[PDB]
Amino acid sequence: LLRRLKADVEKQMPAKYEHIVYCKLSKRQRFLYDDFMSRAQTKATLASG
Amino acid sequence: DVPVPSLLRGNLRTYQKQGLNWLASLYNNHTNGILADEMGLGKTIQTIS
Ligand SMILES: Nc1ncnc2c1ncn2[C@@H]1O[C@H](COP(=O)(O)OP(=O)(O)O)[C@@H](O)[C@H]1O
Ligand SMILES: [Mg+2]
Repeated sequence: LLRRLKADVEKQMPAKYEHIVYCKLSKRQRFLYDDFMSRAQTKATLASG
Repeated sequence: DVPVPSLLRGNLRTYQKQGLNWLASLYNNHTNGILADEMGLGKTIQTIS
């Protein structure tokens, strides 16, 4: 094996930042989500299938 | 580590030199290994070297 990381190249690499974005589902999107969930309930969701 | 700077008009960093030093022994001992270096460090440069 041969492995290296960015800590060896650190002190010069610009920092990296992670951001989480929350987006509310649309009204029609919510309706479609609920309709598909109900249909899968009629399909038993195939969870154990 | 006994590198030949011929045909190496480009510049390679110190950790790149360490990587090629490790890689040379693999060929010298007729062994094959995995170069699992972190991406973005110049692995293609190591292969060219
Ligand atoms: N010594 C160097 N001088 C200039 N550029 C370099 C050097 N080493 C690496 N690079 C740049 O970093 C990139 C490394 O890409 P490559 O080695 O193909 O895969 P990885 O990004 O996984 O190392 C190259 O596109 C190259 O332009
Ligand atoms: Mg590469």
